[PDB]
Order: sequence, then structure tokens, then C-alpha cells
Amino acid sequence: QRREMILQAAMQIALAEGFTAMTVRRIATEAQTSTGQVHHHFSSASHLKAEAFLKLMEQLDEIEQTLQTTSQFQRLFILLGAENIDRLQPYLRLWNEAELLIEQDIEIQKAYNLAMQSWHQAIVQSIECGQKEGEFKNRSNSTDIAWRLIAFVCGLEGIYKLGLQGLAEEDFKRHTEAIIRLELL
Amino acid sequence: RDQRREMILQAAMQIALAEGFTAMTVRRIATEAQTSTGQVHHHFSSASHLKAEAFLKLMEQLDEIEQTLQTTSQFQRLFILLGAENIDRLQPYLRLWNEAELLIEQDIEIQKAYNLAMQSWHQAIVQSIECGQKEGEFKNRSNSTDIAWRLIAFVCGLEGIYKLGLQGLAEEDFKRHTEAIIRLELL
Repeated sequence: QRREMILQAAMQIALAEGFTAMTVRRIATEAQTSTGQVHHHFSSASHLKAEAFLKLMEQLDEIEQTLQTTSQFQRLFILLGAENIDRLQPYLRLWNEAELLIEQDIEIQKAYNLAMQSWHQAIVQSIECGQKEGEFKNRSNSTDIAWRLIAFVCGLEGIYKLGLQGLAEEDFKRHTEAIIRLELL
Repeated sequence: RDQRREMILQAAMQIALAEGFTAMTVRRIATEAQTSTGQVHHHFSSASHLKAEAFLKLMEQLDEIEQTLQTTSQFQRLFILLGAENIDRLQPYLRLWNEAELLIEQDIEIQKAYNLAMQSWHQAIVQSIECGQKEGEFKNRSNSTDIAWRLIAFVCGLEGIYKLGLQGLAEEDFKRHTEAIIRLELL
């Protein structure tokens, strides 16, 4: 299909050069079609940016369910983006890129909340699976654990941006580890 | 030292709490301090320099207000120290803290004062944690420094998720989620 071929075409340029490099001329050249055909398929320049982002976070989610995880503790560590595995930094960079564009773009803002809700229910599925298999304790509401876990990993990342003195950036995995043990172990 | 320099500072803090940083022009501050524009420039290198200096004083003053709040348990003091208690008197100081967070990228003066206030915030939470441990109220699971950084990172992250307008996010659980994290860490 012509459309999905241009949908893909927006993904690798998004996954590599970023959002600002995703113009109709850039993706029509990379898809090797007329620019005219790109305006035909997609309703707007922003609509394509959001739909390339949403379908790419779904891609991130899809491979994220095909990892060799020893324990459910490991799977949840990856699910929080705290492991920073080798072939996932592109997708995580685009997620962080979309975090700043939600103020200026209404399409990107829509898809960001969409990916955030899917990220939450993916962690909710992680808490309930571990509890049903004996790996995790049942201390509190699974939904509430997931929101506090998301708030902590997003909050720890923000405190790292400030260049604070005394804090170590090598302790991100350690602090995330300790909070998970207190919540589920 | 200079009573004239302190007079302009008190005017800048007065404008900062009421309206915010954008209304803190030295034209408006000089009028508030009943002086000339040239006098403000004599004591402060810029409106941004005077903005960061007045911000540090307001956060030092907010600190002093939280400590005059008659509290009993140290676990209760940790609540107002994290800003989750929702106090009417303390709303303008917390409003300016969030306002200063958005100016750290475009203002190097305010950015310096923001990290200083955050380091003083981490100091007080460390102090309150170690005080509750000496009284046997809190447990010694981990060091006070790590728990204080984790507590600051949680409240900052929880308020950020609320800004997203996410569906099913409950703003009124800020008190509940903060009460939880404190219990897992120290209680």
C-alpha cells in the first residue's frame, strides 16, 4: 500500500534525525514518491508526525514483549525505561523529544497521552503478573503502584537535568531498584 | 548591610509573591520602593540578578514559615516539607517555585538560585529524616541522603504527571501517594 509505505518512511527519519526533520519534502524523497502523494494520504504535517510517533511507540511496546527476561523484576525494570538497552535508545529519545513538543503541537500532545496511558497499563500488567506468580507482594493497588513507579522514574530524570551537586547520575538504576523493592518485594 | 539595598529587595519580594517574575521590572520595583530607577541599578546588576536574589529570600522566608507551623510528629513535618499538605498561607511561595522552574533555561541568574533552593530543600528533608530516626520514629532502612533525594524526586515527578491532564490521574491522590512513599521508606 502506498500509504503505509510513507507511514514507514516517516518512522526511520523520526527514529534517527528527529521530529523537526520530518517535512513532506524529506519523507517524499526518502519514500521516493511525489510530495503531492504525501499530502494525499495524511491529513496534515502534524497529523503524520503524531501517527508516526504513536505507531513507533507501539513498535517499542511490541519488541518490549519479546525480551528474554529472567524474572518479572527484570521485565518491569525494562518496562520503566530504566535499563536503557542498546536497541531502544532511539525510541526513548523520540519519546523525550515528544515531551517538549506537546506545548506547541496538538497532534503530538494527543499521541503523547496515548502512549503514556499504554505505558501505565503495561506496568499494571507487569505488577499483576508478578503478584499472580508469587514474585511480587500484594502490598497495595496495582494501578497505584504503576502511577507511583511512573512518577518516580519521570521525577528522577527531571532532577538529573538540573545538574544538581551531590547527586550521582550513576545511581539512577540503584534508586529505581530500591523503590521497586519497597513497593513490590 | 545597606538599608537602601534591603528596601529594594523587600519591594522585589513583594512583587514576586503577588504577581510573579514577569511583573518584576526595575521600573515597577523602583516605584514600589519609592526610589529612582537609577538607585535600583546601583545595587543590582540587572533585573534578573535582583529576581534571583529576591527568590532566594522568599524561599528562605518560606522555610522559616514552615518551621513556625506547630507540628507534632516528624512524619507530619515531612508532609509540609514536601508541599503536599496544601496550606493557604504557603500557596504563593510554592507558586513562585514552579514559576522559577520554567525560567532556569533562559535565565542563568534564576537557574543558580533554583539549584541552591533545591539543595536547601534536600538539606531540610535530610534533617527531618535523621531527627525522626534519632527519636525512634523512623527506621534505618537506608541513608537519609538517598531517601531525601528519592522523596524529592517522587513529589517532583508526581506533580509533573498531573500537568499532562492524563485520564484517570487523580490530583487528589497527591496526599495519598506521598503518604504511601513515606511509609515504605521510613515508617
